[PDB]
Amino acid sequence: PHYNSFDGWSFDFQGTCNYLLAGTLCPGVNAEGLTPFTVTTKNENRGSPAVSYVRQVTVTTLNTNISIHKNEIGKVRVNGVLMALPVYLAGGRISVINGGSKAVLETDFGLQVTYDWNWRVDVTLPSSYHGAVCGLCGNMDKNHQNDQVFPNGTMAPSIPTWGGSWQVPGWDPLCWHECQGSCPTCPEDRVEEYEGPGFCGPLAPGTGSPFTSCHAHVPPESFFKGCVLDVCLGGGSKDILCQALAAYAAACQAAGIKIEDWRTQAGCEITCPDNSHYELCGPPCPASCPPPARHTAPTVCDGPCVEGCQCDEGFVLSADQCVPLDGGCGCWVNGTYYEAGTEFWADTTCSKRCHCGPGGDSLVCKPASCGLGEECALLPSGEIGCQPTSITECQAWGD
Amino acid sequence: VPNYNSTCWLWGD
Amino acid sequence: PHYTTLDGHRFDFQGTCEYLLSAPCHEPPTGTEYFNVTVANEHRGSQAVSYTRSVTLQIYGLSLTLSAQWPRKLQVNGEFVALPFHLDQKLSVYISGADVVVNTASGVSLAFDGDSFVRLRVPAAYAGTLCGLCGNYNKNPNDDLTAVGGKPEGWKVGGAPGCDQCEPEPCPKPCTPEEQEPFRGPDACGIITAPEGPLAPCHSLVPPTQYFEACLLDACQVQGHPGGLCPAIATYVAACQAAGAQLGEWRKPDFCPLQCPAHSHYQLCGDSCPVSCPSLSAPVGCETICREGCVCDAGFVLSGDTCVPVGQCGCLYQGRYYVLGATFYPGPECERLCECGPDGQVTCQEGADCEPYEECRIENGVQACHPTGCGHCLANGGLHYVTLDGRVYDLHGSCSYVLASVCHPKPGDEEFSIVLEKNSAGDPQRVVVTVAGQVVGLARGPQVTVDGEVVTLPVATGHVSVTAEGRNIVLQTNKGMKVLFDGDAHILMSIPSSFRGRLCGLCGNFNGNWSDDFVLPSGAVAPNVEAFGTAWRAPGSSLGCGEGCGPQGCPVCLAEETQAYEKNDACGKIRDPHGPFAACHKVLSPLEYFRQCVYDMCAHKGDKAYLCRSLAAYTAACQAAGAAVKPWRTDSVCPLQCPAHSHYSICTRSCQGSCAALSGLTGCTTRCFEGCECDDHFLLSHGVCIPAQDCGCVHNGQYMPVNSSLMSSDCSERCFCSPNNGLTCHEAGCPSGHVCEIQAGVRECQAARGLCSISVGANLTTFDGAHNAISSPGVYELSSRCPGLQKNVPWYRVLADVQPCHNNDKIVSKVHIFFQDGLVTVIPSKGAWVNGLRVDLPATVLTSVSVRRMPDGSMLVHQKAGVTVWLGKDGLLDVMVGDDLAAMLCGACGNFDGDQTNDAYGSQGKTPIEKWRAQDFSPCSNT
Amino acid sequence: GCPSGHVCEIQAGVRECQAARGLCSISVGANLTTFDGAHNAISSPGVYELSSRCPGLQKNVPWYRVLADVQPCHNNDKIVSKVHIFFQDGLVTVIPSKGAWVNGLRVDLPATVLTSVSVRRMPDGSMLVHQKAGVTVWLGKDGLLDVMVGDDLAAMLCGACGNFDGDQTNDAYGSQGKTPIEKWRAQDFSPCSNT
Ligand SMILES: *[C@@H]1O[C@H](CO)[C@@H](O)[C@H](O)[C@H]1NC(C)=O
Ligand SMILES: *[C@@H]1O[C@H](CO)[C@@H](O)[C@H](O)[C@H]1NC(C)=O
Ligand SMILES: *[C@@H]1O[C@H](CO)[C@@H](O)[C@H](O)[C@H]1NC(C)=O
Ligand SMILES: *[C@@H]1O[C@H](CO)[C@@H](O)[C@H](O)[C@H]1NC(C)=O
Ligand SMILES: *[C@@H]1O[C@H](CO)[C@@H](O)[C@H](O)[C@H]1NC(C)=O
Ligand SMILES: *[C@@H]1O[C@H](CO)[C@@H](O)[C@H](O)[C@H]1NC(C)=O
Ligand SMILES: *[C@@H]1O[C@H](CO)[C@@H](O)[C@H](O)[C@H]1NC(C)=O
Ligand SMILES: [Ca+2]
Ligand SMILES: [Ca+2]
Ligand SMILES: [Ca+2]
Ligand SMILES: [Ca+2]
Repeated sequence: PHYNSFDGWSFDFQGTCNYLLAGTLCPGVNAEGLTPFTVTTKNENRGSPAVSYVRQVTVTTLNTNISIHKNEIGKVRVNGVLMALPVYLAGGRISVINGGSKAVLETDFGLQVTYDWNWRVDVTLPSSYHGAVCGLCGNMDKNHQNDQVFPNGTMAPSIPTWGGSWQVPGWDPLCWHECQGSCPTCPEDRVEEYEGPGFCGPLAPGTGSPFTSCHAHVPPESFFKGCVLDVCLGGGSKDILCQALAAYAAACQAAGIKIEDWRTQAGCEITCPDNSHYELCGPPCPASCPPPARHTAPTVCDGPCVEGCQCDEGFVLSADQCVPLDGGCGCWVNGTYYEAGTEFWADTTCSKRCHCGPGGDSLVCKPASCGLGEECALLPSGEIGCQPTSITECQAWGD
Repeated sequence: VPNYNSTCWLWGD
Repeated sequence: PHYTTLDGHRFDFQGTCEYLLSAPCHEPPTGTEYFNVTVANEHRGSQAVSYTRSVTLQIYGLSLTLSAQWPRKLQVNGEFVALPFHLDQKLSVYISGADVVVNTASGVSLAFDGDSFVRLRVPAAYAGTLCGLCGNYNKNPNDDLTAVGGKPEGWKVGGAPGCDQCEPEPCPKPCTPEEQEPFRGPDACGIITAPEGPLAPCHSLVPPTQYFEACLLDACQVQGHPGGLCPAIATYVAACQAAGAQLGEWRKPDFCPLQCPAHSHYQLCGDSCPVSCPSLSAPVGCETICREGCVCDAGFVLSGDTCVPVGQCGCLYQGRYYVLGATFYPGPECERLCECGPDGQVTCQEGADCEPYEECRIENGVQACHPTGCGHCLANGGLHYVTLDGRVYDLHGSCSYVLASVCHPKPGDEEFSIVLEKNSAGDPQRVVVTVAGQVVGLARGPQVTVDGEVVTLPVATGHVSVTAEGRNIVLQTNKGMKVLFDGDAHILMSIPSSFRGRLCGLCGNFNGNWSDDFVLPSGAVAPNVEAFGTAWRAPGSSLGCGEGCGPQGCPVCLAEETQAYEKNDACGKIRDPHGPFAACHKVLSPLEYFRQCVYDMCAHKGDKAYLCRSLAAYTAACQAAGAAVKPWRTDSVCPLQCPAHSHYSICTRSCQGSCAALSGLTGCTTRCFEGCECDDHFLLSHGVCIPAQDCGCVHNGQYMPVNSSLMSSDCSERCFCSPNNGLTCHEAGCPSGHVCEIQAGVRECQAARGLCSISVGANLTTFDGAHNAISSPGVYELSSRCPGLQKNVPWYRVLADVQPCHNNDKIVSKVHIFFQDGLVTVIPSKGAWVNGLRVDLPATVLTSVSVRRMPDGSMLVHQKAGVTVWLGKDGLLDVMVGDDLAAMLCGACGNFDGDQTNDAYGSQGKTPIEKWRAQDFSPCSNT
Repeated sequence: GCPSGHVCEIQAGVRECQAARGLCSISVGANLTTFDGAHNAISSPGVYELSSRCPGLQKNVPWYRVLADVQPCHNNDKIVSKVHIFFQDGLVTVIPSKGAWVNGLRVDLPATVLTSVSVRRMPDGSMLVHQKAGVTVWLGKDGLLDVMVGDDLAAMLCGACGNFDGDQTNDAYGSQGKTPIEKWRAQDFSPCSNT
């Protein structure tokens, strides 16, 4: 995809497997004031091998892993269960908090990396350990040309192999950094036709175009080439244009400058549910009842505006949708949020089939387990769930 | 130096 | 066929009914549901053998079925839908390489590719009560097939009425018990167990003794059939890949090649979860096995087929994916004519409820208003005709007529007209049918000479499907209209299409009393029977044949037939109830064909319309409706001799045993028409029968015999084949100087009468033959229709864009065709413009222009019954026109009435520039 | 008529020669005036597209692409020789001096042709063609031409005239990074001209 490092660097490497995104001490050299961390990114595809887009983002800090698999919430806990929008692990003041269109976290250090539910990734240091950075972010020293070196520390002349060099240790079948075979590069003729108004139009720099004030704070020049490249290589549907524009809009808005409306004139408007008050600029950290409801407020909640369908008007925002003020708004159990009684699994032992009474400020649980030839190991991006012990195969042979 | 709180952004596609 | 139970039991069966393979004995206790799957069998190729046909999965209230007849497509609850039908928490069915996999929250998981393999992964929880043919889940081979007995075919569901019995003869050719196969050698059927070969890894991983003995039976049933070799080795290879192994290439062009739909290439280890239209890779465990199969390149599997181009994936309305341009009728009872919007929005227009007599119902895989009526026309005898309904008017015609024609155009209706030629001298006729602006000859005097356009059409399909079902020949268009022609004068025109009232003619649609009150276009008062014949005349008559016997003594021998019987006493002995030669008298009234049998002609003298001539017609065409015909040739008084190596039968399901792997058999009316079936390892093909050595070729819709050179439309060379190796559709544009026209009934491109060259080495010969080149730049009007003639020519005032461009030597730079409806302009260099906007190069318009890229980079243009223009990759140009346009067109190219002289190629003035040169695209001409 | 096109505008309660908002005068005195504050000379012979409904825009206004020849015509003026208005049905090219060659057939001047189009030679000597709820061309005797569109469409079309937003330089070669070939030179009618 399109990258922007902790250093002042942007690049468009494409990948197929987990790569080291961020982190501080790959070799562990700086053994002073040591609080090491590491985060990794993974790229998947949806039909066209020309490019790849973020699928699952993984981090590992202070004996605790985190992962998001491009959906509404969760997959972050070490036990394997998915986590809600606000949640407190209670160990080391760690708490994941997700904005209406964002998903950040915090710890005793205050590390905050925000990934959208669909291919929009951003990391931010807690200013805890800032000295050296290990991962795709690079050294992150003032210079931007020295970021690319191998995890072994050697000079890296081949940046296409950089991701594989920093890829997750192990064997990754069918993970090619570049398209080994013939690659269906988009023709040059359609780029002039598609770049006009109505398709990557507002993204283009223009005083008449909306959010012209947003141009000074954040340069969209990187966004401009990306829009054309990922719509021409794509079939040309309008959703790609909306997702391309929204990224630059949110970036320049969080830079601090307000934005005037562009969704209506461009034809792409979100059909958000319930209250769904779409606002050009509205407060971040929407009103959500904290699972502790008494712990300290995240430091990121005091921040600039973000474009998203705020639901806080009337009903509050909880469990990724709008819930009325009398709604459950989470179960509030040991700093953990249980949303609308989704009948979750508390622990990996499969015993705790806990339905959540979120308005009751407590949970009603059952001790049953899967069994029945399906043991309760962790499912891929799911609660502790059943998985068959063994499945044979009947071959109905034919001549 | 307390003034280089920095960010890393990964943009989809 | 052979198969291995999940238990490890190996056993074999051959059948033709519809069975089941995996079904719970009862409803599961809790947390899971019934998942019964039914497996269909067919007798394919020879007899005493079976290839699997379909598997039908019913679970969670949804019946999902997959058949070999439709590759890579799913049938849901009796209707066609898209395969990426992602339901909620279940039924995540998706295409996986050559296979399609039904994945469920319950442990049930099915993998089916068609082509003789099904695999059904069943969870360990489903062990106590499993009653499918796969056997019990205890995994003990000995205790399998114990309740049903030793029968491997005891379990069956439904099926055709004739599934039980192969033939009146006891299922010819049981395979050799000793397996006396000279093909046991490694040359054929010898790559799955021979070590040190391309299948080396699974030689250790998968014990192949269990799977080897199936290959030898294939050789016994048919001698080295490619269609018997390709499936079995792949069937073993898939189960071998089930446990990972780095297999070498087992697919060799000499041994077994494989063909796939457009833009699909073969890979032995490819992705098992390609991304569908909802661009989501199946969430279930993927990349477990890199299956062999065909993978779309620069495309994605839309609706499970067609390898649709990127980004045109359609609407997700109501959850069921609907393709672009599909008229969903998603609401029940065809309430709304919703159309799939360009950008995924479900554009819904409130459509009408259609004609009152029609009904909106689901049949043939689609749901819409369909006809509900039924009709019958007979036209038994040569002269003898029958009206649409009521009594027989018994015309003794002797000239070309029209049985039925539309008298009121309708939007929903289509072209439909059937005429009997009558041949000459009151002889049996020859039928022709006009549908969808095309003409097809159903049958001729011999057994099969189906005309269409190419006179050679043994078993072919298109917008109309024609089946050479035994003795008779049947035809049905896209809309069901049954046409039959025994070869003799007999017809049986079944017209259930309810074009009520809008039909008139000999079989004229005036429902009511038996009179039927036929109406002339002006007025009918019934002057005489001969007046009806005189009024109804058709074009193309050679000389306008007169109607009527000289003294009209032809029907007066009937009086002599009263003085002495002089008629078919034996016909009366057979058409009557105690004549067992006809048991379909319940199906059809015999009282019409009875006096047809008495007064055919003087049945014992004079003009000869014999018992042999006409006796067989009734008992050979009553098979249209299902009927059982006991042998009419009980004594074989009229011998129906066979070509070679064949024995006659009243029931000959020649639909089965076709030489092709394609079968537009129309269901054969779910019955077997009369005929002589060949024996042993027979393979029937348009009369001649060959014993399973050469009929290894099959195409999309037209069967090709051994060493055939069938060339399809657009003249992209030919799909030549060879029994040892071939079936490779060689593609090459037809060379300059020839056009894709049916010469003597061959589609192979030949030199058409009209050839006005332009850029054949910069040659401009007239359609007539005068030679004078453009020799100047511009857009030149050449194929100009001469104004005010009301012929079929449009105002396609073609403007040849002869510009320097490449090499500054006036090769065709572009084209400029008005075509009365546009400004079509294609460039060999850059694109093809319509109305001023460029479109994809391989795109054709039947009504406007046929534009497609030749392999070398050339493009042509052609009109349906219109002009044709060539355009080489570098400038090249020929204009092909049929001489049916005798003159009647005045452009730079002359009239071409067949005379060099009359056009005289613009003798008094230049036809290219002095005259017929366009100025609308010329500059101002004033400085 | 009036020297600058203003027709079929009901203002002050009656139809009058009052200027409309949609106005791209082309090469009037060899300077092209867009729907914004812009002036330049094409200085390039050929058929350079001037206006068209921008692809994929939501408004139901039909495709109304135009193509103005840069042939010198009368004494090297480069005036629009033939306004090949490629309407959705087909070419409706109109010629001032000669008769209209609509769809390749010369037709009478004072007659409606194709669909929802009115064509007529001006009594002074010019030629007017109008589209209902669409564009009009007042092609003059001496080659003067103004493409005229109603006020209903604003920044809903992308051609040589470009947006109607009235921003002076946001359509002229856009701003910062863009690839605008304001002189399109569409090659379906343009000569290949390759060597
Ligand atoms: C170090 O970099 C990568 C990461 O393991 C490795 O593949 C490579 O062989 C090593 N190179 C050197 C110079 O040690
Ligand atoms: C760095 O510190 C906190 C941690 O995220 C952040 O809120 C703050 O805005 C950053 N500093 C500056 C000067 O922006
Ligand atoms: C399979 O399930 C369907 C679902 O109703 C049912 O109609 C059918 O009879 C079942 N087949 C068998 C063999 O039980
Ligand atoms: C039936 O006979 C009546 C009597 O004149 C006539 O009006 C009507 O058209 C006939 N209907 C037919 C022949 O279908
Ligand atoms: C097909 O190939 C050649 C063509 O004449 C011929 O010798 C051969 O016998 C043909 N095949 C069969 C099975 O007859
Ligand atoms: C010119 O080429 C055409 C192409 O078919 C041919 O028929 C004609 O004989 C040629 N004439 C000469 C003089 O070469
Ligand atoms: C040239 O452009 C300028 C700018 O308005 C103006 O003078 C006029 O419109 C054009 N023609 C001439 C002759 O100046
Ligand atoms: Ca650096
Ligand atoms: Ca068993
Ligand atoms: Ca002539
Ligand atoms: Ca502007």
